[PDB]
Amino acid sequence: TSLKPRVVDFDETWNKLLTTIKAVVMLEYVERATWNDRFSDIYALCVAYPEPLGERLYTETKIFLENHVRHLHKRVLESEEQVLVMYHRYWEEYSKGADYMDCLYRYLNTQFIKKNPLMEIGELALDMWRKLMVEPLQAILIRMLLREIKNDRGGEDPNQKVIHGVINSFVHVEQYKKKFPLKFYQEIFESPFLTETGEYYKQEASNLLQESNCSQYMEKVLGRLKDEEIRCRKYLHPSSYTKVIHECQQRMVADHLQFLHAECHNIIRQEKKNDMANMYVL
Amino acid sequence: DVFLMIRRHKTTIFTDAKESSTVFELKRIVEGILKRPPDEQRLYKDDQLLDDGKTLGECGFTSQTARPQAPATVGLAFRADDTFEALCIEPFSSPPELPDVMKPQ
Amino acid sequence: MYVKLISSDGHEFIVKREHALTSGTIKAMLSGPGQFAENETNEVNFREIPSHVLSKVCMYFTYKVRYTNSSTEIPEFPIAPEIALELLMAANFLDC
Amino acid sequence: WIPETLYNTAISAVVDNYIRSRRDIRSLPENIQFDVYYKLYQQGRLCQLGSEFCELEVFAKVLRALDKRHLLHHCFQALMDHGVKVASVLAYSFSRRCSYIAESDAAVKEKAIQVGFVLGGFLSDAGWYSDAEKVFLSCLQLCTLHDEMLHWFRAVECCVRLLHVRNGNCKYHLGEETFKLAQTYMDKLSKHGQQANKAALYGELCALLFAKSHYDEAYKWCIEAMKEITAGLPVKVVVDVLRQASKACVVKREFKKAEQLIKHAVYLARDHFGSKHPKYSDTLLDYGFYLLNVDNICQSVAIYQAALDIRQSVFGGKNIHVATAHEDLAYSSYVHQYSSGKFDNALFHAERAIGIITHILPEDHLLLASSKRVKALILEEIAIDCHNKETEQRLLQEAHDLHLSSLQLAKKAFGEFNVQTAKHYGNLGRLYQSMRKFKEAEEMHIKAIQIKEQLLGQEDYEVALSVGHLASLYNYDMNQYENAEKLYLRSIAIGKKLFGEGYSGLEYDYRGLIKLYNSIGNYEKVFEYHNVLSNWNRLRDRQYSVTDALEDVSTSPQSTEEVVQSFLISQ
Amino acid sequence: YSFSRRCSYIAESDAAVKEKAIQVGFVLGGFLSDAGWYSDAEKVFLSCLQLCTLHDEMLHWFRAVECCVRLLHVRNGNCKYHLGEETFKLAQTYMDK
Amino acid sequence: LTRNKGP
Repeated sequence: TSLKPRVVDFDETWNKLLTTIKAVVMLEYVERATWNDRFSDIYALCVAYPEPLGERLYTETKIFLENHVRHLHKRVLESEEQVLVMYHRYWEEYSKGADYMDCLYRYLNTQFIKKNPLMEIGELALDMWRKLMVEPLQAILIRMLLREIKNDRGGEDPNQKVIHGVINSFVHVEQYKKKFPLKFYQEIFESPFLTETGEYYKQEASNLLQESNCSQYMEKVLGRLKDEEIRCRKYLHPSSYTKVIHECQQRMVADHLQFLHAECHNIIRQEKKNDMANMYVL
Repeated sequence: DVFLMIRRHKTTIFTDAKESSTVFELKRIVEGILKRPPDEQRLYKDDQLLDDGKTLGECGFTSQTARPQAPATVGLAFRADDTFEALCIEPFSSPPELPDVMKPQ
Repeated sequence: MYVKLISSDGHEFIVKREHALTSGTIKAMLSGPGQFAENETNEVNFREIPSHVLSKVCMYFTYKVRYTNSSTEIPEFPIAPEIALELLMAANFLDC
Repeated sequence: WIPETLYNTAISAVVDNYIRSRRDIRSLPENIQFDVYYKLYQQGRLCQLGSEFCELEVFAKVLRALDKRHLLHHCFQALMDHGVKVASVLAYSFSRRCSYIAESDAAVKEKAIQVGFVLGGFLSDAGWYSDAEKVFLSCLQLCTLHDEMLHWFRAVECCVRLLHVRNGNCKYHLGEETFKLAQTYMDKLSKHGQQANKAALYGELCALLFAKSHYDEAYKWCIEAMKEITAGLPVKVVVDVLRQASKACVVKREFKKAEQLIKHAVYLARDHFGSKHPKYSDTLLDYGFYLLNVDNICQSVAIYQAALDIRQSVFGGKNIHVATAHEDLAYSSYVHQYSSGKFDNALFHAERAIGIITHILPEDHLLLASSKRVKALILEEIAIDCHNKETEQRLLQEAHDLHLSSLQLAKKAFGEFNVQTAKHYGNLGRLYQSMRKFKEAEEMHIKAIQIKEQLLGQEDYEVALSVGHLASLYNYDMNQYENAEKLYLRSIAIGKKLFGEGYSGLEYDYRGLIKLYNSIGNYEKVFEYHNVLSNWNRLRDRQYSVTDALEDVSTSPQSTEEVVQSFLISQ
Repeated sequence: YSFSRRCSYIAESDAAVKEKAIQVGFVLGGFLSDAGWYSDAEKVFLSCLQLCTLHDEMLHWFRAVECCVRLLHVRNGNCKYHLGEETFKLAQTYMDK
Repeated sequence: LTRNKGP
């Protein structure tokens, strides 16, 4: 055999590809020699005679992804109350499998997809993980994903790997769109996250002044803001680092500044240098 | 710099070496690749043993006949503790016979 | 640091890994399940690429890696007319 | 110095060892085949490249490389400049193929239609409408022998594409029959409970009726076309319908709607196709048509030239698509620099248009009428600026020959009662005024008014321009001031109604009235017309503010259905 | 281009193929010089000179200087006078040898 | 320059 256009059937070669692509996307073990052989099979399908079976290969690949992410969506619906950890466990496998599948479909990417509405295979899989996994679970996932970060502020220990992976997964789906590479993050999670943090830093922040005076409050202002800084490094994408901190201080300082400036007359005359640096950093 | 194809039976090491470097460094490269002792390695430059003392430049390899485009082949043999072995470099293949178009036929 | 580009005939072509990633396809074949080979040098089976043309592919790897961003004038790759068609399809499949 | 790819090196080697592997190149993958043939083009081997591109089997696999199509359109053009009639041979080969497989199963008949559709679309994109018409006629025959649903869709699509190649080739008599046949196939589709989209067909009919100067019915038919645009249409179809609707709105004196229509068309083409696509060049050409008819003249030259540079890069010389951009830029540069009088770049683009069209089209073809008119207009305006009488009487004689040729073509095709032959009459009237011929210029201008008044209304742009020409003939030449005053007032009123007080054509009417009142009396009118002319100059100082229309369209102005709905709700 | 590419592949061949290539190159370059394609005859004669200055044999200097007396001819007609002096110097070098 | 541009 040679790298020449030959008349090849699609059923046998596509079943041989179907086995290994089922292996890849679930991060199973597939033989390295078989992995190298399937590159030649992809080439043979892409330049087949008398018609290039590249469009058919892309169509059946998208059909396989339809049968795959929908099955994972059903499976993660079965595991109620465990949807977050199951979603992260399936998402890590699907992300690495989609990367390896982009590697396997490199000839289809360069010679058919980027030459002929058509998306690259590793980014078609990510867009499909959007529109069949997280879009059906849009309000469902945020229901308890926003709870765990709320629980962490309430004195709990949510899973660092599970929470960070799911929140970063919205960014990772946006990897291929060069236009708005953070629109999904800032329209599915970040906007619900910003309002929920504001509610937690308006209702609970007002509770600080209920039993504690201003001198105790200023120590507690730095307590929650720096604790928010620590949890920002953990559960948040770095592009959203600055705006959440500005929003959090807006809803518990910029709505209480009239009390701070009125008290600022007392700190000036008494020369309370201990809380002087508190006004300097804010 | 000198570029070589260290061929033994079917393996073909596409390595490079300095023109002033000696055969010992090349055998150490083969140590780093095929994990074999240099004492079990006899290198042939077209049916001619290379002594370990001499350099690549002296025995015939230069930067003009062993360019990166067409590196010069060198043989390799393994001892297996029994009087070494003869050179058994297997030629790659025959390209398809493309006849001269102006040949009378 | 070395990969073993095994051809269809059986001739293993142990070339440096940095040379092999000149071709995008070999880089893809060395990524994922292809990098899981624990036996040091990775074997990259090429059952569609004959040995006489994979040898020229490896020569091109060692040629382009050494002659990259060269300040002086660069010579063309010596390619035989009787191997040119087979090495054209080998260059497409390897994307080098 | 960077090493060349092993792909490019082997492409160089396979080409150089060409004939010993010229039958083995056809066994290569499609992209490799395109790269080999493009390397034959680059080395200058146009003879072997032509010998391979004249074969339908070789060229069909070349047409599969879509992303490199912009190269193919260039390569093809060089072959058609090489003297090798590639398009004619391909069309004849496809017709022979269809005649051979006339009796065969539908699984191989549909394959040749899809090969026929892509080849005919390539030749229509390349501008070989007389050669793309044979391919589409063969496809329509294949759809005509049998009668079923799929063949009916293929026949409808083939009559849509056959209408387009009968419009750019200026065969409108066959175009109306093509539209009737298309309507017959869509009626047969509808009687079987199935509706096919009519946006592309009605857009091509709008182009047909705009070319035949039936502006009212063309406006009605582009309303009918835009009434049936959804999100499922291809971008090219939506762009074509938007362009045709904008042009019909322009000649229907509805400048407001045509603004959003052509701007959204230009944005859609620049988004989906890019800034270096022939379809985007077509959109830029229609946008320049808009900007030239709005009196945004100085901008329009920057859009035709942008359209020409795309059509000159994608397509080489001696092409009808680069010739139409040449003749349109030549007219606009003549219009833009009419007051200045530096018709150096305008004449070069006019002689390039005729120098192409005379080489690829017959002498009795209608595209010469729109090209000879522009060169003759530039020649007439050049000769009245030079002081050599023996050169003026030669350039006006040449312009007389070109106007007579254009008039003959327009009268042969459209008849004596049409807007195109009437603006040819008006151009002849201007030329006869320049020729110091008085009564003949008067007769030509009266005939132009008579034909351009009934077929365009009493207050149209073109009829106002011809009234201004007749007023200048009566005023500056014939001394018939009693009628010239009324004609000047009519032209000023119509130009004020359609364009406003910033119309650039009002200066030649204001100065005419100033001269007339200077040599008849009522100097109180002269002083106030000097005041009005000064006010007009001050207003044109602000209306002359040059921008970039490619920035006037900006990025993401509206939505696709938003522009269509806004156009539709305003009748 | 075809001559240069097909002629750079036999740099290491035997003397018979090399001298056949030099003869073919002289004929072709002399044709292109007589036809007036001096830019396209310089490449042919440059490849000929390249294959003449490879082996250290007696007749190779004769063929090399015969290449250089034609490079200097096709460079004067191509108005490449700045390469002409160096071509003369290189030809004089092989005449010295 | 006595009249306007040609149609």
